[PDB]
Amino acid sequence: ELVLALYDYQEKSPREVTMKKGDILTLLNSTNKDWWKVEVNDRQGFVPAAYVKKL
Repeated sequence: ELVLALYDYQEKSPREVTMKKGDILTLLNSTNKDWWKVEVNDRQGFVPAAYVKKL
């Protein structure tokens, strides 16, 4: 599963990752309603679910 970054997001805790608007991220875990685990290049961590769109 791939998701599209709708907004920039800068990581704010150890478990988070940074993404840029337009990035295509690999979705690893979407069980939480608020925070989804993605892979952004070579890093894995959480971004807000509202800021990505499943493709």
